[PDB]
Amino acid sequence: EIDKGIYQTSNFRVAPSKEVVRFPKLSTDLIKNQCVNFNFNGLTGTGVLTPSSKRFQPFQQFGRDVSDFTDSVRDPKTSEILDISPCSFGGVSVITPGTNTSSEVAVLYQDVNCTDVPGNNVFQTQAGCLIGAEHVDTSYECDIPIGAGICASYHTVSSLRSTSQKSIVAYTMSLGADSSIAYSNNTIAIPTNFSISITTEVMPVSMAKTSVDCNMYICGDSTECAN
Amino acid sequence: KLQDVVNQNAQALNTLVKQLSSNFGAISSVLNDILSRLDPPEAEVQIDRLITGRLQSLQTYVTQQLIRAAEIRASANLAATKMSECVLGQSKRVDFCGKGYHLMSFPQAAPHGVVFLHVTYVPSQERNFTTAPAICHEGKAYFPREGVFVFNGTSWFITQRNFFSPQIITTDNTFVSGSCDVVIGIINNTVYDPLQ
Amino acid sequence: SSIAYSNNTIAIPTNFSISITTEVMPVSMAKTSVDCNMYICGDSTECANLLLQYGSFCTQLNRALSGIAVEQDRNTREVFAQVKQMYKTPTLKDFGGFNFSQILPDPLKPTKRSFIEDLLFNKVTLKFNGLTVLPPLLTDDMIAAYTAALVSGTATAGWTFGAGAALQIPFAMQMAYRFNGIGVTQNVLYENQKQIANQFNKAISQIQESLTTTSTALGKLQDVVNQNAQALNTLVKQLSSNFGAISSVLNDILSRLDPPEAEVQIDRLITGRLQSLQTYVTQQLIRAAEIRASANLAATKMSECVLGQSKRVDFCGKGYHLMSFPQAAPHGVVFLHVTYVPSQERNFTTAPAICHEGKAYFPREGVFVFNGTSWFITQRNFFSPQIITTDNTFVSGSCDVVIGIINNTVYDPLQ
Amino acid sequence: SNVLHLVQDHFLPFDSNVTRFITFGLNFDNPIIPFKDGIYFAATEKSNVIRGWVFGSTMNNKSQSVIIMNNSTNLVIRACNFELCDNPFFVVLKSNNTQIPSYIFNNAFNCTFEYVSKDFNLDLGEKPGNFKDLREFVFRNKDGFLHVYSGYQPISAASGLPTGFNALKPIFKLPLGINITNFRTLLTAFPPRPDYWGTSAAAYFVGYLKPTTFMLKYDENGTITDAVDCSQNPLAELKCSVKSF
Ligand SMILES: *[C@@H]1O[C@H](CO)[C@@H](O[C@@H]2O[C@H](CO)[C@@H](O)[C@H](O)[C@H]2NC(C)=O)[C@H](O)[C@H]1NC(C)=O
Ligand SMILES: *[C@@H]1O[C@H](CO)[C@@H](O[C@@H]2O[C@H](CO)[C@@H](O)[C@H](O)[C@H]2NC(C)=O)[C@H](O)[C@H]1NC(C)=O
Ligand SMILES: *[C@@H]1O[C@H](CO)[C@@H](O[C@@H]2O[C@H](CO)[C@@H](O)[C@H](O)[C@H]2NC(C)=O)[C@H](O)[C@H]1NC(C)=O
Ligand SMILES: *[C@@H]1O[C@H](CO)[C@@H](O[C@@H]2O[C@H](CO)[C@@H](O)[C@H](O)[C@H]2NC(C)=O)[C@H](O)[C@H]1NC(C)=O
Ligand SMILES: *[C@@H]1O[C@H](CO)[C@@H](O[C@@H]2O[C@H](CO)[C@@H](O)[C@H](O)[C@H]2NC(C)=O)[C@H](O)[C@H]1NC(C)=O
Ligand SMILES: *[C@@H]1O[C@H](CO)[C@@H](O[C@@H]2O[C@H](CO)[C@@H](O)[C@H](O)[C@H]2NC(C)=O)[C@H](O)[C@H]1NC(C)=O
Ligand SMILES: *[C@@H]1O[C@H](CO)[C@@H](O)[C@H](O)[C@H]1NC(C)=O
Ligand SMILES: *[C@@H]1O[C@H](CO)[C@@H](O)[C@H](O)[C@H]1NC(C)=O
Ligand SMILES: *[C@@H]1O[C@H](CO)[C@@H](O)[C@H](O)[C@H]1NC(C)=O
Ligand SMILES: *[C@@H]1O[C@H](CO)[C@@H](O)[C@H](O)[C@H]1NC(C)=O
Ligand SMILES: *[C@@H]1O[C@H](CO)[C@@H](O)[C@H](O)[C@H]1NC(C)=O
Ligand SMILES: *[C@@H]1O[C@H](CO)[C@@H](O)[C@H](O)[C@H]1NC(C)=O
Ligand SMILES: *[C@@H]1O[C@H](CO)[C@@H](O)[C@H](O)[C@H]1NC(C)=O
Repeated sequence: EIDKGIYQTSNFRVAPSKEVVRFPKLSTDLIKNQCVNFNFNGLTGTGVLTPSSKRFQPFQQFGRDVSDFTDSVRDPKTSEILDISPCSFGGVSVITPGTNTSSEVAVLYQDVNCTDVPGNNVFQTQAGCLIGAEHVDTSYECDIPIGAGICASYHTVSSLRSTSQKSIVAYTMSLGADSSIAYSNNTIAIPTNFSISITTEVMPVSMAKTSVDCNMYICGDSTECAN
Repeated sequence: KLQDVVNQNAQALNTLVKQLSSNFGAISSVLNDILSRLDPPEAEVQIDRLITGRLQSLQTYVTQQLIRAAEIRASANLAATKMSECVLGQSKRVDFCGKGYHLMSFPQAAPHGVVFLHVTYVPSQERNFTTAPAICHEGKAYFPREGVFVFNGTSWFITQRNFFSPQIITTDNTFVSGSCDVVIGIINNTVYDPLQ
Repeated sequence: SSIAYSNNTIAIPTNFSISITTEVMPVSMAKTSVDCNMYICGDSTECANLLLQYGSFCTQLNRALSGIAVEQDRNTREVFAQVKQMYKTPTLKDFGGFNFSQILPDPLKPTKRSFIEDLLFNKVTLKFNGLTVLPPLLTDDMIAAYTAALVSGTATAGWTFGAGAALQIPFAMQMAYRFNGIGVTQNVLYENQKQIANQFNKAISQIQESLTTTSTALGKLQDVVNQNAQALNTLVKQLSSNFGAISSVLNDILSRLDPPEAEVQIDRLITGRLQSLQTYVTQQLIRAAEIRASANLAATKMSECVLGQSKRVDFCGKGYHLMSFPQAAPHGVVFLHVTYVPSQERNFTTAPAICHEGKAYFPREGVFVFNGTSWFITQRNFFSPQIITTDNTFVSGSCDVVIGIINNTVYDPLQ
Repeated sequence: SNVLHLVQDHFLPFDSNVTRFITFGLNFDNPIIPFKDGIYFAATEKSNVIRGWVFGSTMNNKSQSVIIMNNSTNLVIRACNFELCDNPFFVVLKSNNTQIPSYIFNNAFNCTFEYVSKDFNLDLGEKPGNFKDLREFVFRNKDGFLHVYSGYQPISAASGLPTGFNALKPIFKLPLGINITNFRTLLTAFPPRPDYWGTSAAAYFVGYLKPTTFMLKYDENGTITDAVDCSQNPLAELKCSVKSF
């Protein structure tokens, strides 16, 4: 049984499409704008291959990042400087109401664009591609945090009248009610009645006092062990 | 909040125990088995790997538990402060003991925690009136003391800021302190003299 | 400094100042998450098979980071979301003469945040291997809406909206009540309203100027960034170190070497990178606890300074607290505290009680001073000499007990 | 692009104690110089006085000696074995500006390395003005590769080596594989008439490379725009510790 929430079930990775290799074996020269297993001059990396912008020094062949990653290359067989970037990789997370309520789920690809994703409607959000959530323009108080101000919930979407689809709806958060109090230069609001309100506040005080003997865990009563 | 600390404790202990049955590069995950299958000179090679693995798991457990304990301690300190300030007294501090204005707090025990029942006074059913900073009666201003000037429609009254008890204005309820000219929004009315 | 204890004299302030001070408090820290296999094995099938042996280090080292992330969101909610009903910014930004234009958002402008918040955002200057930075739940524009609601609410309802229903009140008597809170009386404000408004506008302008220049009095909100990045920096650097192996690149070892001792080398590299991740996670947890404590303090400051008039000494600002305005900033909150500062003291002479006719009169809500000719009673925080009267004083006991009792009359008005 | 890149390597330290070998006015110098783990050679001339170099180990017909002659067209990279003759100076005639044949070596025996550089028409004789031309060469031995890193400066030299900063590019990685221990500057002499000889108003300067740590400031275009020698000063060490300039 699952309870309501986003749960981060696994990761995601986009596989390279075609292998390309060059030399100064044989050469399959260039595939562009796809995750490719490039092999330039004996260096093999899996990354999207794109044209390079900035002007290299004539001797300088490989462009380097601040963290020493290579972000550009020079073709050893043909001559062109190519920008190098990583292929997309995020972590899938399953949004689901409480399994008691329903077995409908939606998925969230936590960084990728909806072009990369391999479920009838998709929603491109700042968090990631949200598949299985019917976007609505109404606003409620947050139920399940996707992020960038949007939260998902289990509500009636009003497909035809209200077909009781109760599908997962992703809506931008409502901060709270809107109140109408006006500034006036000579008016004061004085209460005439009062209420006695009792509330409860819960505070943790202590946790369970645990003891773990090192020898029993590490060596498990072995005489040879512990030396 | 009480259930979550228990859940994190249980998950830490269960992960610790689960980490036991795991080769760390060793041929087996049971010390008994490696001893049986290997002579001590080549048994120590595997046993050292298992010791390193279990030591590292124990260190992770201890470290995380320490940080968690500090958080629990901080919560307890706040609970003690709350008990002292709300239960044994009345607290002027806002939203510290309840929501609204604090009247009493009662303690209740909970498994590894404390529950505070705050009792608060919430104003309600407001009535909106017209009002004046002060009154110029006979060439002198008359500021209120512990109240506000209000006008219900027939006369001006003075009342407390939180409950409407309308009362006639006298010299008892006001102090003069200056002339009528300076005050921005002076309003004309008579101050009733009880002595006269 | 020289301060003389004389058993017969007192110093009474005669003038004052309205001073606004800025306090900067970090609330939240960037929410990052890491996958083991990407960072350690670097997309190799031979690795992440040996990693199964090490058990469940990864579910723990990812769960801890997730716990930090949820805590940061909680901190933001505890701090900003204390307003129940989002009050709209009034059309007029002049309230009894006080200029709230800089603290409230400007309807004409497109930033939707205040000039103060604009400057604060301006000043604080800001795919890798298995590292991601999750977006915070509440956007920079949403917390801006929360703070704008708080400012408008305090400007248009006073102390009330914090506790119970919101009740409107003209800002003049709101400030009058708050002046009455610190001991100074209503008449002082009702007679010095123009002066107080002038000083208030000047103080807000001065804060704006101080933030406007390149002054770096925002370090607290930058260190939480800086150290963060540094940690997120060094982890990546550790991918370039061969922990006693032939090469750092896993594929390099796998290709150059045959599988059996390649396995030993890979195990060395796994141990190094796993140690790296463990250290990083530990540091993040320690930092998060500190951030949580700062946020808890920020939430309490919002609950006491803003939604009411805290009487705690030097809690909100250096002075007697009057009113606080929250403002948003990158990963934190800036409080602007309004404090009443006494100034321009005057020497005086004083006695505990006054003997009128065989009886001792003690002052209530004031002090007995000798302006030079006759005796008066005045409030301690501001010089307003009143004549001595049966109303101002109260009589208790004979004249012999009190030490320092002086001879003067008590004028009863009724007789 | 836009980085401050630390490197421990074999650089010339900032503000070193550098030797000056002068060939100007009346005197000429053709001495041997030690090659200590890499040398930094500055050729400041207007008359193309300095053509090449002789890098060699033993000089007893059993050592491989590299010789380059960057004199107008006749550029040949010839690493060969031969009897080293005492004064194999270049001879560019005064008032005629023609190279007079002089035996750079007594013979040619082994020639373990021979490369023919391309011919380019270039000036050789005495020229007016200041010796504004500074040609910079840094040599490094790694695994039998002599790396040569060269640069050019049109900055003026009224008193000597001027103050400034500029970087040199790695033109050649020549795999000589030979344990070279000696460096001799190839120079031209201008004879007013045979058997009299002379020199133009030029100079060259030899410094020794040392292993230190440098913060190369790699700009957006990939050019080293500035640097710091960490061991030069305490505050230089602190710059390298904070990496900020
Ligand atoms: C405003 O207050 C006055 C004073 O309390 C009210 O007048 C009284 O009304 C009650 C109820 O009708 C009568 O029993 C009293 O006799 C009235 N006072 C006098 C002096 O005659 C008045 O009704 C109030 N008006 C409003 C609109 O609230
Ligand atoms: C309150 O009543 C007094 C007295 O009736 C008003 O004072 C008068 O003000 C007008 C306008 O400035 C003058 O022309 C009169 O000479 C004043 N009379 C006296 C006796 O001073 C005062 O204006 C009234 N206040 C309000 C707010 O109506
Ligand atoms: C208290 O101090 C304030 C601040 O200086 C005084 O207000 C100044 O008053 C002078 C003369 O009245 C003006 O020239 C200034 O422009 C005022 N400045 C401000 C900021 O108000 C005030 O007069 C002082 N009051 C007393 C009783 O000393
Ligand atoms: C409230 O303060 C604002 C900010 O100073 C005032 O707007 C300024 O007005 C002056 C002259 O009118 C201009 O030179 C500034 O450029 C304005 N600044 C901005 C940000 O608009 C405004 O006039 C004040 N209003 C009141 C009623 O006090
Ligand atoms: C000390 O107090 C006396 C008594 O109040 C002051 O004298 C009065 O001053 C006021 C102000 O102008 C006058 O309205 C009164 O008529 C004065 N009364 C008498 C009896 O003269 C005196 O000015 C004060 N002096 C000092 C130095 O504080
Ligand atoms: C205050 O006045 C009373 C009465 O005038 C003083 O009481 C007596 O004053 C006379 C002065 O002639 C003294 O000689 C007596 O010793 C006083 N005490 C008695 C008679 O018991 C009182 O001393 C005065 N206080 C001061 C401080 O002067
Ligand atoms: C599921 O929900 C129904 C209705 O709300 C309730 O009767 C039932 O007890 C729930 N099941 C569990 C396991 O809580
Ligand atoms: C997603 O795709 C759109 C349109 O193709 C593009 O504008 C946007 O930049 C993409 N998102 C990212 C993170 O690259
Ligand atoms: C009186 O104040 C209340 C409280 O905001 C408001 O709803 C009402 O409109 C006001 N009545 C007026 C302005 O006549
Ligand atoms: C403020 O009060 C004055 C009288 O004191 C009045 O003339 C003015 O209209 C009031 N302000 C507004 C906005 O009505
Ligand atoms: C008056 O105050 C000044 C400093 O404010 C002090 O130096 C002096 O001694 C005081 N004199 C009296 C009589 O109080
Ligand atoms: C104050 O101290 C002086 C110095 O000893 C003393 O003469 C005088 O009686 C004292 N007065 C009071 C009221 O304590
Ligand atoms: C790079 O070269 C271009 C072309 O001359 C020049 O405009 C630009 O300023 C250079 N950038 C740097 C950082 O030197």
